[PDB]
Amino acid sequence: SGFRKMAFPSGKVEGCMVQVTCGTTTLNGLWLDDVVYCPRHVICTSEDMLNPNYEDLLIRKSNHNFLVQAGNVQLRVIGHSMQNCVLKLKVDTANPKTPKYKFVRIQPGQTFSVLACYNGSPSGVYQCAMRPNFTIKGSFLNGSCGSVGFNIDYDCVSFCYMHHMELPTGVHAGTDLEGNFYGPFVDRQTAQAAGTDTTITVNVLAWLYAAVINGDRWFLNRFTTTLNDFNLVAMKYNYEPLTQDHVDILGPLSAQTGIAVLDMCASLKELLQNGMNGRTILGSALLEDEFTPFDVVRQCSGVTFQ
Amino acid sequence: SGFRKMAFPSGKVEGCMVQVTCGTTTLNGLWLDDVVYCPRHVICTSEDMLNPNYEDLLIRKSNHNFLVQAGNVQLRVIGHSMQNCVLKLKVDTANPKTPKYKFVRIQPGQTFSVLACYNGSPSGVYQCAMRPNFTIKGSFLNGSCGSVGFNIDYDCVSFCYMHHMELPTGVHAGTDLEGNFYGPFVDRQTAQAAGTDTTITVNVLAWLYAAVINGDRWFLNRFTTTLNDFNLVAMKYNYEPLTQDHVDILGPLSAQTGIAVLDMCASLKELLQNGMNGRTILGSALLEDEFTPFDVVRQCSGVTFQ
Repeated sequence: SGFRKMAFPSGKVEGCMVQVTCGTTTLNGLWLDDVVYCPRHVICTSEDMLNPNYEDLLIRKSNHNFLVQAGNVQLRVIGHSMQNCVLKLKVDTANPKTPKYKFVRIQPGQTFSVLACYNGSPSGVYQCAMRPNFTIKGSFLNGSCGSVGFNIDYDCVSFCYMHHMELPTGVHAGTDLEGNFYGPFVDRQTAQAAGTDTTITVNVLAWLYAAVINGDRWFLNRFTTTLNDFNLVAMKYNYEPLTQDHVDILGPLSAQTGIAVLDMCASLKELLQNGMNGRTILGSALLEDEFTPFDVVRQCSGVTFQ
Repeated sequence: SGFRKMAFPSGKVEGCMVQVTCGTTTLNGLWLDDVVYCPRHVICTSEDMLNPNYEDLLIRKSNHNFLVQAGNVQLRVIGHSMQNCVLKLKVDTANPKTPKYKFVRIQPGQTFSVLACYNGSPSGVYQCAMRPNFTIKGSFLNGSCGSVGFNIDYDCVSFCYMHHMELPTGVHAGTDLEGNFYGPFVDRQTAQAAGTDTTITVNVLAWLYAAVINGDRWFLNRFTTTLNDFNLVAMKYNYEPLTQDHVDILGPLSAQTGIAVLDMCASLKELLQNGMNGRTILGSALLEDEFTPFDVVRQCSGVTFQ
């Protein structure tokens, strides 16, 4: 029993992290086979970031200006290519610790583990969600660019995120592994606005089910509601609307606990309009939205991986 | 910027987890060199746990009744010994992935990472603290016994905890790697009482400093206080008393932020006696006590490990 914000075991990712330097700048890279993936602004100085012309900047660099380091062994850059906002540094030796991997672009509301790195060396791992406004509220210091987010499907590692920038508002933006930014952000040091951030309603409902599984039952109310009335309340509190796809996803949770998805919504509606009044759920005074329905099933059933 | 409950990278521990079976029972073991460490109640059935005589139980077993599995490769038990509540299963081949490691017994209030495992296979990693009453509020399902807690001092892994039991109150108890239980618990299925659980005051103060470092400043009050007056307030809210050793530990945080340790206590005292009134600190509506002063320095300075 019990519930925790669990991250994926990081060992398969640790062996893939390398240190990349172009000039003075040092950030992290992902060493898969004979290619190193890293943010393209490694070729920039602090001056270039205010208005970079990446095409012109990269042309002044050559394969010899890139120093990719893995521990105390140095890799030789045999070729470089720019794919969107990511740089593909081809080297001569394939990574012996290359795992079965996949590149995926996740949707807002999905969760993943971030392996925070500095100078190519792991420092810690934590679980987070992609906000509906395509940002992440992580912990990134200077030099942590190039740290990757990932999920683990048993034996296959699914890389979904590479960190690029901290916005002036202190939130973090990045790309998929093809270099396409999540959200309307560009890799340039200018004021960039993220959208209004909403609460991931389907995630909150799955967390309420986890509370029921682990003994927290006081919020189970005496009312019910419909999928049109609840969304009316949800919109007022900046909650994202619930669809029938979300109801279908919560099905196994409803079957395991005996509480209908619509019934749990009425419980949440009362929580929204009347607060929690000094009481906690699973040790929290706030409604939690960084657990997906799949995360709850994984932790409550104890699925393992390679 | 930003703050997260970060766990240590788990790769060095993943290569040490094996599956141990004696009869029907299956739990996890720690494969270091040519010894496998696992809870001694692996030799028990569900019936034996109500009143086990471990000496008599182990005598009926022999080296051939232990099946230690690592992935799809099986280890041969060449010898067994019982040290307190842990079983030392000596095998024939040393673990090639054995890291530089240490056995440590931590104190209450210290933090560590748990690698939750089932059937010898990793499932997830999370950070937690040893409560003052020597329990941990983790996430352990059936078969997760033998999962280990650890810290990483750059290149050396410090194993400090092995999970043994879930108390009837849903909290979790375990031992050090020499098999000595944390707290007054025995490995037997009987009603066992943990002490009153208090809040780790020095941890809360370090977290307040982290809030100041990351921009949360509203709680900085206009009063001050002394180390005898604050403990008077702390005792009323089940907060553990602050000593001069705790003040010395918070020194670098005070120097980095310019706020005296005694001044921050007066801020906390007001938070205790008057609440937080619908406001949050670092995204939390509750006062957090599972960050040590060392954790805050590590995350705010970005220290890395082997």
